[PDB]
Amino acid sequence: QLTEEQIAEFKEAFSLFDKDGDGTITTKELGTVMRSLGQNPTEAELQDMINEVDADGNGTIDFPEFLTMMARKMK
Amino acid sequence: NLSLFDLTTLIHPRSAAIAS
Ligand SMILES: [Ca+2]
Ligand SMILES: [Ca+2]
Repeated sequence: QLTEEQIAEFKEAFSLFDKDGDGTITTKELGTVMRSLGQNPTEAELQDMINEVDADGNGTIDFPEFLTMMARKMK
Repeated sequence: NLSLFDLTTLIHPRSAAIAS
């Protein structure tokens, strides 16, 4: 029951991570967001966060993977 | 210990509300 309004919200959230707009979230971009929240993750911790949702194993998160993750939390 | 979903709820609460 994923609506177009929800996909638009999730795409906006994705864009907040995807700092350079290239369609993928990297550990560098994730680290930038975490440090702006006062967090202090290691590269290994960032790679762990990506791995949990990196469906195709290429080491970065694209929007299909991000949407899949948000849809799973909905159910 | 925070997941990508956890960080999304921090930086995009509307996405958060939809999930909950
Ligand atoms: Ca990017
Ligand atoms: Ca991937």
